[PDB]
Amino acid sequence: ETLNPSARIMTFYPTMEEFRNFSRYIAYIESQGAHRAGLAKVVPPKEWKPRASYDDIDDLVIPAPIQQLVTGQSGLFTQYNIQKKAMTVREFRKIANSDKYCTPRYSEFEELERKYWKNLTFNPPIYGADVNGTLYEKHVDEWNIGRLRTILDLVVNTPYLYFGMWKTSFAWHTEDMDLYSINYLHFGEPKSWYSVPPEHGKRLERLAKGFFPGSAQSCEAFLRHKMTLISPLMLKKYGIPFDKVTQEAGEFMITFPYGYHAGFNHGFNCAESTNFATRRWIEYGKQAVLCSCRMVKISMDVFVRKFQPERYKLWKAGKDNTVIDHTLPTPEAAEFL
Ligand SMILES: [Zn+2]
Ligand SMILES: [Zn+2]
Repeated sequence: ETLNPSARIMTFYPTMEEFRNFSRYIAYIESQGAHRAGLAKVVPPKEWKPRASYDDIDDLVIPAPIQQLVTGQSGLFTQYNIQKKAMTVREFRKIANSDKYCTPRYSEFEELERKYWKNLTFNPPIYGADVNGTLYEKHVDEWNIGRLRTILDLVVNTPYLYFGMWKTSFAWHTEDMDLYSINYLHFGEPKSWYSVPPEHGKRLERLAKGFFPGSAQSCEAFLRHKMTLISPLMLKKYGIPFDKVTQEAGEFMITFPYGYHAGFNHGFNCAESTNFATRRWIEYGKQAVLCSCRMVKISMDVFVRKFQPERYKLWKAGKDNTVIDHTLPTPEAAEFL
């Protein structure tokens, strides 16, 4: 509780030596209380690059671009997807940068954030989302989203590319199975993020359930449909604590177990993402409320038998009454504490 009491989004600048061990660095940022915010930024060493150039990806296929139709008013919105036929990065970039879809003129991020929440429902953009693949070169061993080699490998552990344009969005959600996530912004215009501290996650859900009663009756985890957009002003009006951060090209974002996040793309960009885990996630995975209507489901037995043997028979019987302390860092953070 003494580390990051404010539960603000923290930014880290590892050296090349510190950067070489992924899992150890996550253990480090947790010892500093980075997890309390639910979101952290890692700016890698200047010399590190996962690929020499991105000039050879014009004919990369985006199998399922999605047109994002948003409906709503007064800070509350629902986003509907319209799957379009496959398109190439070249075709996507032409559309992203055209007069119809390009980023508007602005001076400060605050002005662009205002234009986003003002025009979210107009001129629906296209998101080249969830493309199976990696933009990492084969020889890259540091922070390779393709091969993190965390405890999740015991199994959602494959990489996805997201090609964004101005105003494309990701709705409020937590990772599948309340897992961790890593997001690398390969190139292009920034990506803005909002996060709710895991310790206040239940407050967001209670607010979401109050505003979408129909959705709440149909599903016990309706936010996992990733359709719900709620503005910072609406979170402020209902006392939901949150923080905001802008991710720029060449920066990593780490999301933590039960860390609610949302956000939007400033313009044409490309991000790579995957889920991962630490010993700390096991309890989150066991207690995750899943979409019952409807999805991604990991069997927790293999994790419990290996990392909680003393509790394995107790848990299988439905007697593991363990209550999660969101402020506690991962056990692997011991060497830093
Ligand atoms: Zn996410
Ligand atoms: Zn559902």
